[PDB]
Amino acid sequence: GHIKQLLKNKRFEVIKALVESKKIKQEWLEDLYSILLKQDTDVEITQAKYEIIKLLLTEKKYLNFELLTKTLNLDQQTAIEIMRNPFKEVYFPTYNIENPEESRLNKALIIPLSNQTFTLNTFVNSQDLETIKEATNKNFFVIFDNIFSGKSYQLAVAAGLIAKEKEILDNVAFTGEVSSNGFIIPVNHLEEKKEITEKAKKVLITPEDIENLEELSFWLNPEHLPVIFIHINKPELALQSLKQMEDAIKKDERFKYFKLENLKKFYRLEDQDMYLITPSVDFSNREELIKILNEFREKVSKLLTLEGVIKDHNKVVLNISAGISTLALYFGVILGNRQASIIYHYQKEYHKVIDLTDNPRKIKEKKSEFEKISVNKNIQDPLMIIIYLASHNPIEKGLELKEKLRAKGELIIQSKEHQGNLEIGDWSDIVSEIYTAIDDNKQKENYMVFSAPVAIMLALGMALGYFLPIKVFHYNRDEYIEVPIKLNEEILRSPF
Repeated sequence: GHIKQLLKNKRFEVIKALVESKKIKQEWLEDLYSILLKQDTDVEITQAKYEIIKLLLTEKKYLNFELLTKTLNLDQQTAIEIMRNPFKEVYFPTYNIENPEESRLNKALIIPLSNQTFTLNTFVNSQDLETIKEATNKNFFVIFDNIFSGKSYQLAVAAGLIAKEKEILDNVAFTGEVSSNGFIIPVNHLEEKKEITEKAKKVLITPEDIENLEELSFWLNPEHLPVIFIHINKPELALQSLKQMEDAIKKDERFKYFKLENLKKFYRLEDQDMYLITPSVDFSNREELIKILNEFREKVSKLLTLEGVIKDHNKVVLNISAGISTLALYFGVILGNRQASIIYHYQKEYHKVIDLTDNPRKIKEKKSEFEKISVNKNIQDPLMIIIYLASHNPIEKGLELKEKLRAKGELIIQSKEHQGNLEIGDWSDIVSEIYTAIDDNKQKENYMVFSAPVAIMLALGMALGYFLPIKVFHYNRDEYIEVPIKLNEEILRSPF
């Protein structure tokens, strides 16, 4: 036949190019399958094998069990799994010291199997694949698109076996060896491999980033992937604050493997994707505020979708804090109360105060008897809401604003058996009781001032939503000024 004639003349490049054209007759298949058994004596044979396999897996009209079982001597079940199980392609760079011109970012094609591990590349040591099998507890088939020395591919192959989605493997390469117990073993020429990988517009993961497969699975197969959004006032504290948020996240046993640099590499985030800096906010300027809220919308949207790599949005945990309580209220309204999130209160460091990962409704759940707050009220239609949960006592200026606005009603909320600054702890019950007092007493029109930690007003905004007719007044050092965005405006509708 045609392939048989091309074979007798060892024109493997012509066979590969013809396979890449996907114009193959069925009478050619038997001779094409026989290529897979030939010795990998030169790179053109190995690359022909790779394209032949990739053709069979992507155009399954060429996938044939007779040839798989009769030519490759595969048992039936291994044959069946080759043609049904989805494959994963992973990238790994190699550096040749003698011939640096043949250094390359290579590919490994991996298919999970039940009870057999093998490769079609004759230059590969079988014991090196058994190590991957033991570390992952998974049998597999693997084939490579290049001839190379060493076993620095083991991390990439382990990644292809562990990753549930292929999207995370499109932009990330790996170098490193794997031990039988799943530990990542150092490799050489990390700097040359880094250049090779970035020339191909990918990011390289090395043994200096990942220590074992459990850590790798934390990023490739996340159950609760932590992302960060912090609002801050000073730009010179941006990077340091991200590190402090990283410190607080790592104190959680569920996130002991979290590293800022690994979140950035695996999910293609930069520092600015995780912060919002406002050096000075004029809360009387509507267009200036809308600009900030638009940036918050764009940043949180990227953090919760992550370019589609994450399929279930419930697997992402938003670790969030802010630096102005008035702004945090509007952030909370837009963020909504259906996202897995953890709210932190900053005081020398980031303190977890409200964990919404198990139940995002807990900041909205009403209780018959207030345990955390005291409520004094005289409910009339123009209702003034005053929240007193910090050292500054806003009640007097709030009642003076009430009389200036001709408001007839007042709802005064303050801490129960506590004075001034709230003790750091679980603040979810405080928020739910505030929400209960507002939801049970809200009127046709309402005004609201507040002296409360940033984390309290963030959660309160998430609880209230954009449903309530509340005009917010911001404390500008010495006086209350109306924020020119009503809490029920359509621009505050949560998109998440």
